[PDB]
Amino acid sequence: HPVLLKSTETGQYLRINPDGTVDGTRDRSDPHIQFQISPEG
Amino acid sequence: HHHPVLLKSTETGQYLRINPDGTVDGTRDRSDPHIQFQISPEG
Amino acid sequence: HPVLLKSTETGQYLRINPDGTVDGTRDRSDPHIQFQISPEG
Repeated sequence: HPVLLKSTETGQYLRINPDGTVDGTRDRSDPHIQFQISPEG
Repeated sequence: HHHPVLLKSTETGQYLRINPDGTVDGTRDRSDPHIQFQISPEG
Repeated sequence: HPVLLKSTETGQYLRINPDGTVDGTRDRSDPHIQFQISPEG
């Protein structure tokens, strides 16, 4: 059950591209915007 | 009622920011509206 | 309470580097992949 990280002011989702670059996109269906958040411990 | 959150680097103290042009960087300006995030389930 | 933000599609963790740049990495040992999540208010 992944989560999305959305900029509240711009509507953009955080994306990590395969090449390691990070940017924003408004395509909610892009699988590269899905995250798992877990404790470091 | 909304519940915006901030995402802060433990190493550098910088908050994640998405800029209108789609670029992503970090800032220590806690008042920058661009550092506010909504986290929600994809489902 | 530090957390990791991992892309499900590529296995990369979000990172803010010493110089402030944001990228993805699979280096689990880099302390730069640790984040704190807090309420804006």
